[PDB]
Amino acid sequence: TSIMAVTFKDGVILGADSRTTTGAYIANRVTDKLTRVHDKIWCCRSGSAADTQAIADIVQYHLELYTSQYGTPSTETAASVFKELCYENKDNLTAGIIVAGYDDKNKGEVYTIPLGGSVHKLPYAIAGSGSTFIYGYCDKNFRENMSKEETVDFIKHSLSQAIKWDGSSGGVIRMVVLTAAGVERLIFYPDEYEQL
Amino acid sequence: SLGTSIMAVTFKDGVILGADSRTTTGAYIANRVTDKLTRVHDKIWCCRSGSAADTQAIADIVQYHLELYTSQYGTPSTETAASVFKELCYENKDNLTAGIIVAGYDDKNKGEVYTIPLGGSVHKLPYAIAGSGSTFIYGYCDKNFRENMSKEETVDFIKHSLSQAIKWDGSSGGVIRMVVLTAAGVERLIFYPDEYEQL
Amino acid sequence: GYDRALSIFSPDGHIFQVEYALEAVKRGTCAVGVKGKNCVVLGCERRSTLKLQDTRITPSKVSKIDSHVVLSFSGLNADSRILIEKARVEAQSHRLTLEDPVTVEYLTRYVAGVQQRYTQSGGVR
Amino acid sequence: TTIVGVKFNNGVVIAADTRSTQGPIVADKNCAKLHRISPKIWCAGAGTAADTEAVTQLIGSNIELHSLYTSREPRVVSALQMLKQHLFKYQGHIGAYLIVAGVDPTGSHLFSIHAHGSTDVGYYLSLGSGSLAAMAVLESHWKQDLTKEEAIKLASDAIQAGIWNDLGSGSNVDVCVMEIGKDAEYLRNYLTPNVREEKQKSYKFPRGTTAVLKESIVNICD
Amino acid sequence: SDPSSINGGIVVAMTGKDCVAIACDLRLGSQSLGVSNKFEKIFHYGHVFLGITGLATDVTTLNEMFRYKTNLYKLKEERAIEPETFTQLVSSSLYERRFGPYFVGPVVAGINSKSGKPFIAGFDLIGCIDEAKDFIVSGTASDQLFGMCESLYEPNLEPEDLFETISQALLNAADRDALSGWGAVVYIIKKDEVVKRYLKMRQD
Amino acid sequence: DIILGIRVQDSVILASSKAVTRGISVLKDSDDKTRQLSPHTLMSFAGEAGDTVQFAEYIQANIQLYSIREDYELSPQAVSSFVRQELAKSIRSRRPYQVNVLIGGYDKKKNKPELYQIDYLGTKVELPYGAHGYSGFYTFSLLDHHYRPDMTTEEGLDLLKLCVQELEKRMPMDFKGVIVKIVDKDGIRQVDDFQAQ
Amino acid sequence: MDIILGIRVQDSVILASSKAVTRGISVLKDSDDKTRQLSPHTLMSFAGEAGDTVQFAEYIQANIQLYSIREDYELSPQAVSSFVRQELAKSIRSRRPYQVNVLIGGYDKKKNKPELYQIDYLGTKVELPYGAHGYSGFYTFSLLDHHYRPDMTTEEGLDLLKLCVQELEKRMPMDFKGVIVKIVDKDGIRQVDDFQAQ
Amino acid sequence: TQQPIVTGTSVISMKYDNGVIIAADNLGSYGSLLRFNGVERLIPVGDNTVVGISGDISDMQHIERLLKDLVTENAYDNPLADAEEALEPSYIFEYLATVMYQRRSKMNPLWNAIIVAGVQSNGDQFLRYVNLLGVTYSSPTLATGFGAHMANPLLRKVVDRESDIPKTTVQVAEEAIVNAMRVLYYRDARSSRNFSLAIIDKNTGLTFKKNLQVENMKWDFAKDIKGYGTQKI
Amino acid sequence: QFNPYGDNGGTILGIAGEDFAVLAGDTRNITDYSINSRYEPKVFDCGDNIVMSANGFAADGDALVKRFKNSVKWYHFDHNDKKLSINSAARNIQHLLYGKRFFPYYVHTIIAGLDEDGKGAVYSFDPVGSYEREQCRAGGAAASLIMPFLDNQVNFKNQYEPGTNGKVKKPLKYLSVEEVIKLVRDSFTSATERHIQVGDGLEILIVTKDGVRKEFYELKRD
Amino acid sequence: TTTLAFRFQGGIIVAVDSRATAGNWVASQTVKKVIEINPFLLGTMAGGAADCQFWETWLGSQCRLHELREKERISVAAASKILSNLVYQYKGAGLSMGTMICGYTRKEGPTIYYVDSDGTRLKGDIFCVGSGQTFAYGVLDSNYKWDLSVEDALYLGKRSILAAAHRDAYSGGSVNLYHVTEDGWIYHGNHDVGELFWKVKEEEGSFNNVIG
Repeated sequence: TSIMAVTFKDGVILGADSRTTTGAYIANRVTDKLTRVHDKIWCCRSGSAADTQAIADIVQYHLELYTSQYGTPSTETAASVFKELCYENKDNLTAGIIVAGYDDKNKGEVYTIPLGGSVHKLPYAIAGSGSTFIYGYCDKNFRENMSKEETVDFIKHSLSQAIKWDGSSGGVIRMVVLTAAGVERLIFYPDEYEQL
Repeated sequence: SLGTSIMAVTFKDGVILGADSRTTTGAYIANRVTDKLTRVHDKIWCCRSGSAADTQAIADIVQYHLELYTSQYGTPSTETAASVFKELCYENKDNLTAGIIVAGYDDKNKGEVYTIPLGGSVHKLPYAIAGSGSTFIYGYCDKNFRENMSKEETVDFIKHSLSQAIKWDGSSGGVIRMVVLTAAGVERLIFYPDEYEQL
Repeated sequence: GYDRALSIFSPDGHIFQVEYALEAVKRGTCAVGVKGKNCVVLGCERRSTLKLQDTRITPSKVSKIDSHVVLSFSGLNADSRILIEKARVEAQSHRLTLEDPVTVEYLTRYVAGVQQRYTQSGGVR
Repeated sequence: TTIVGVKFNNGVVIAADTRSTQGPIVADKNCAKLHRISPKIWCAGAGTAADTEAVTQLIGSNIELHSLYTSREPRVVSALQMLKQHLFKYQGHIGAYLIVAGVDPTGSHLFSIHAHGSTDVGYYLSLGSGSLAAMAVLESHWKQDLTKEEAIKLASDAIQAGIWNDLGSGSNVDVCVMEIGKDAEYLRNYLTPNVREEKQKSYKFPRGTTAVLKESIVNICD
Repeated sequence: SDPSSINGGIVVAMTGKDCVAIACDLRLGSQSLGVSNKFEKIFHYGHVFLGITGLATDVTTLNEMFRYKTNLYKLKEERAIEPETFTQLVSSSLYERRFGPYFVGPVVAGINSKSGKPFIAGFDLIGCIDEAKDFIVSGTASDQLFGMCESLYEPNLEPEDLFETISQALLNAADRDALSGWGAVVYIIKKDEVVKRYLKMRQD
Repeated sequence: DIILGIRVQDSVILASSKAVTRGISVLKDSDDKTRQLSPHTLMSFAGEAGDTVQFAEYIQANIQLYSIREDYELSPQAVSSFVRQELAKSIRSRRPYQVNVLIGGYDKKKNKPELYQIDYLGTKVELPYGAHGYSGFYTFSLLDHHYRPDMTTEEGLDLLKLCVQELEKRMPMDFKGVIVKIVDKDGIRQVDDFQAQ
Repeated sequence: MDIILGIRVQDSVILASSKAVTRGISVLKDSDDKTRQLSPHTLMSFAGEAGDTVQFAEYIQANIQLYSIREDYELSPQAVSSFVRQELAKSIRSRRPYQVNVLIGGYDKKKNKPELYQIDYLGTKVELPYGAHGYSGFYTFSLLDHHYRPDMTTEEGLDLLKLCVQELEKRMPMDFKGVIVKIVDKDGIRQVDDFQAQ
Repeated sequence: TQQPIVTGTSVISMKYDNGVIIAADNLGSYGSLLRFNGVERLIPVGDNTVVGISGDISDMQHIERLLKDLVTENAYDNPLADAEEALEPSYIFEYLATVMYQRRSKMNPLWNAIIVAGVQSNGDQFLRYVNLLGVTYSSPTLATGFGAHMANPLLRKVVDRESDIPKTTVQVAEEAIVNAMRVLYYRDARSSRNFSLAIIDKNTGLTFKKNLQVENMKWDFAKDIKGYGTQKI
Repeated sequence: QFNPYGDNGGTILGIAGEDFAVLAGDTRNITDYSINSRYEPKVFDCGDNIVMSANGFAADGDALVKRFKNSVKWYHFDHNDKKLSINSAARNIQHLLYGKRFFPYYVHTIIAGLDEDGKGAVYSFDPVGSYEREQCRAGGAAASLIMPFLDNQVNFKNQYEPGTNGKVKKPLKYLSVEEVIKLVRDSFTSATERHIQVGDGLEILIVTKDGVRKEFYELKRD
Repeated sequence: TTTLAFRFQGGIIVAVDSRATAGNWVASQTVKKVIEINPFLLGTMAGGAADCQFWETWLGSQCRLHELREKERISVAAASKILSNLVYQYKGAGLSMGTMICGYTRKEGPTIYYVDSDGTRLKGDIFCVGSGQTFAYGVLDSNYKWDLSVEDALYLGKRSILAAAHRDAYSGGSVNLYHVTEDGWIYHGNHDVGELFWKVKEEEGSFNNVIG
């Protein structure tokens, strides 16, 4: 898979591909790897779908309750619960989650949680088999406080390359934009992104 | 072994080879000033990756072949040179770890680039990238490579693509070497850290 | 779960439950044993009431612990069965780890030890 | 072991410790890791001592024979090629990691060779157990256009790092200076900082202490 | 089992004034089991002495070999081989089997007849030479012998002192090695004569 | 080690090797590999070192307990049912008892001798004759031939001895001979004279 | 392994050699002779790997018989062992090593002395008064060390073996079906056919 | 039983006349991938101790969270938490060493090599090492992983024995460290040019420096190096 | 996989005088071919006139020492400040070690002090708690190089009266604290020479009826 | 190691060696391989020194509690069985031991029980345990006799550990010798094998082939 989360001036955007393989067989070619754990806190997930889904399923539960007694959780508190699960269960998990969320105070935040269970807070985060090919491109191209339409293109072009090289990545390019306005879902089909 | 960050890009006047400078054994950097650009003939060079012992022993044996060839059939095509590399890499797949890029200049063909990955296969190309650090610049290179570039532009393209590979790949580092190959002879360039990092 | 202290000291220094346990013995069928020169005998009263008993099966008052030891008793029948079972097991176990049957005292010390344990433990009479 | 090579303005200099281990046990407290290949082509070697000595000496011979055949002073690139093509031919089963250096009609030269057959070219080099300790000194101290005297220091200080900090190395320092003008000067035991302190007691025995069962004169002459 | 630990045994060699000494135990084992108290491990080719520890069959084979080589040497050259030269022969011969080496730990001892100076040398199974001036050890009790030789040795001993030293050095080492003992023999080597003495030790 | 058993007209005969070998040394040439579970029920056994006796003794003790509690003797059938039942638990146990047994008994109610073979997996089967391990391989061929269900005890002891000669002749281990025991309506006694018959 | 014993007395050399040959589960033969006569005054007992065992012994014998005839002479029981050891030395770094152990019992007619040599499969030769191969020495050597005397009469030798064989029969698990005993002296080689209940 | 994922290379330190120095590149490597560049691996605790941490970063982050809890817990019902009853190196080190050895003893180690550095209340220099195995040792110089093989050799040329500590000045000591960092940067493929350095002085107090860089490198000579033996151009 | 044990190699030695006892150990602590410290005490005074060293894997040794000292503290607290008999101390360590019989403390341990008659005592232990009273015993990396010497120079083994024929063993004459310390230093200086894990320093703790006292001597640092 | 224990009219004799090895390197030659379980019971050491030393010491503790409780000496059978049932409890856990539990009581006379870590428990008249056992069993078997005098029997024992020490590389330093009686065991000293060796060869004539 190829997944990323980029912060911009109005908030943050998550993006993913849609291909999940088992071996060289594409099990699902329209997978939704953009997984929401709270109104405006979402995540990109990589590794065993079983494990990532079970973690997301749990985190969602944890924030749902949190919200019932302490109100809206921070984008940090979300990532904390994720690490707490991943780190304290490192021995039986193969999950590489990226968390992203819009806050009203800090605006968009991005937290990446690699295999360790370690947490790193970044401006943008790329992960998944395909990300290795785009380290180069994304570093040269990312800029703080981009606009939305610029940020959408950044993702689209980046995941466009990821998909092009990684066999384990592909399908459509999904996006989920997180800002005050609300949550807006996006999709870009091959014919469109394939020739940029 | 050279692990490596190497590339060869054809442009308008010919072709430029480029490489990092670091060879590691484990995490220790055995040599941080390695010349990964190897000359098999006046204007036919290669960049080496995978087992030094192997890549050297090979470059050395190809050179010898190209030298004897030169002595009796005149000068060899970049193609003929690539062929000799592959014949060795393929016919010995079982005992080699060498990924070599072959770059040269014919007056008729100008710049040519042949990549020879592990199998021993051959692929002629506009540009090629290889080594440990090449996985990170597939995205960048492809997006910025343009055919028939100026020499100035091609050097920038390599200097940028490599700077990135060095940045992310621990197995690659040092200075950035390049060899230029045109009708005007052979030029040798080098860019130090203080320069390429700042991009 | 249930550990209330059923056997405890009353102001004058007596443990009422144990005494009331002896009272049950007082109402038991007279048991008796006398020792001979090279033998020991055990006699046991049995209520004269019902000519309607099946004497082949009705539990008999004298019980063997091992092939060489018996146990007679007085008091609550149902409690006796529980002491016998525990005794016969300790007998078979003592052979298994000492390769030799129990001395009558050892067996006794053991049984009396169990009795003592119900005076000093929680939840039990 | 700990070996190094350092280029200087009019030649090249190499050095080595003198400890020879086998497991944790020191077998020889003073052996030379410095090996002549030709009069001006010395070679420092680390790894399996039989392999460094053998491969050094074997090439040395072939170089001498060759030098006679050609009527020319042997070259350091000649010894380099013959060594790598041998070591490589062996895929590593010859445990010789060498620092070859010398002077020849084309100038002074300094190379490193690995067991597998690969070669490196440099101004300062080091190999072996101590390599890293030595190279730390070299990185911190080498500068371009060193005097012969300066390089003798730098070289020797790099070996010391090895002697002290490395357990695979110790005892004394050997050095060989190949200057372009002159003969190669081989300074054996150029340093001996590790000298055993006088013992606390003679352990010489009173004669007769040992119980003998039988004595005889052995015959040598025929 | 490591073939260098199967049979067991040791050899030691030292230098004193105008003389050299070389000793060895007499054991030949088949691991646990003692097999022979009469397996001497010290041979001579003229005035040059060779001690060999390690795999019994290889020890016998090497002696047979160096006898053979040194005989053809004496016939061709018309003179007995010297220690300096022999040590080379040893090395070359061993390295010639670099990849299927004899599992041995040989030791050379003698006085050069012309130079008259005393000489010793040792080597791993592949002929890597160690020409220490003081002493040389080898065998299943190498560890222990280093311990003794390093404390007991002193330069320029007179033969009957060198004797006492190399004897005490061998003895106490052989006695901390399960696979050595069962007797020991000591050669005191000099310009003119050689004296072989047998030692009395424990037998267990 | 050799465990054999044969059921005749009015008894059951058990033969069990006397050697105990640990390492390359035969520590003992006298071991009696049996236990009397009850007055008319005897059990031979063979298998892994400690387990062998630890199991034998555990059963014995348990049967002796049942005997006293009920003041009755369990039928040889019930005893073997119980024994299997234990070995059956062992197999999925943390560490299994690796013991093979033979249970020879005289059913005082039904007046017939009975012989039961049970391997460590809890595989019980009732036979005219049996053995464990390789003992079956050399003997069975002969027992198949001569065995008669109407045999006398003397006839049994002869066919047994013959089986012992075969083992002695063709089996590469010296087991130092067997101890023979007979279970019949009068209890169990030992044939202390099988060295010559 | 099988029992290979050897004992050198004053006038001769006695060699014991078990009679059992086993293949897996059944003892195939209770009357084997693990010995080959190499020369009138030289006998060789052998034990080890199946097949190799005889191939070797017959192969050695052939070369001695061939030598004997070529020089119309009998090799010294020492010479023969030195040759036999050399052949086992070769076998060791060989493609497939013979895994055979031997004892050479001979009577050197020149020195008028009986000699016993034990050489393992590795070519490890040692000349002894009493020898044994495999585990055989583990039981017996305690006894031989105690009772052995270089001046023993042949009958004292045979008595000492009898005591050795008994201990082997008592404490050793494998039932080796008794031993075949032979004497090598100045008159030749002959088999004590009465070693049953002597 | 585990295996490290995102990891931090070498941590180095030495002591001098008044206090101690400690340094560590700001890199979180993921195998060959020099993945995370802004990683602070020096963790100050109180105004008198800094904890240097190499090895696994997730296990490092766990120790950070652990160390802040010692502060907040030592602060509870302790009116003298900013004075005589302040956490001290001795203490901080014993707590970690404990945890570390209990973890290895549970076969679930915290995958690090740690170096505790600071100053006692009575001015004494504290400097001790602990690692995933619960091994602990002290010395005038201490370094982890690579830095053990390259930094110490150089730093021990400065403070070879106990008697050189009073003779080494903060300026001589700091120079030595900064030199070693460049060496690891020349020769440790998992190193970063950026690093953090820290000084705990009994007189000047705690001085923490971030965003440093390796300067004065020598790469000019690379241009003369050509080929691997016989090549001239 | 995670390998829980390590090896910091060091070398210790305990010698029991008639009315004294010494427990010595090198100072150098290590990991593979690298030095962790040139000074890391390994011999510790544990109270009640007892000294201890737990050489092998440092983390385990320190953890073992820590427990024993705490064990001593609590013997007082539980038995009215009673002194710990060297012999009782030994038994108590066997239990500490045996307690971890299935995850052994990977250390060869030695204690020294005075027995209940003012006689000098040294006890030696396994990694799992097997112990013996000893006259003199060395432990660790260089122990092979020390015990054969000590048999010879303390129990005068293999030594006989000159000219006796070897018929009378040298008299067992008995040594003093100053004569012993000479032997210890000689052993260690000798070992320093032939073992790469022995060097830096020597710290000797000496126990007499007057208490515990200690001496330090440098050792070669290569 | 070589350890032995036999039974005779005089009672029981126990004899062992002193050597302890770690690879080929001899660690100690002063090891008590006879364990003084209590004044009347001895055990032998083979397998794991700790395993034996630790558990047989704990056996004395258990025997002590038996006597303190039952007001009567423990039977050799009961003491042995106690160690054996403990050991079995740890089967396949790593334990290593081959021991002879020796006692002389009224009820059962002189008694020896062999007990190993496998759980095995055997009563016997003659046992040998350790690498050198086959050497010891040779001397004993041929020379054993129930009618041996305490004086001959001790010698026989000491002689067997000698035969073994000689051949076995892993046996011998000195022979610790004991004689077990109803009133208790009596320690018959330590006998250095180096010295004993020669003495015995000169007196008995034996070890004919050894020079000296």
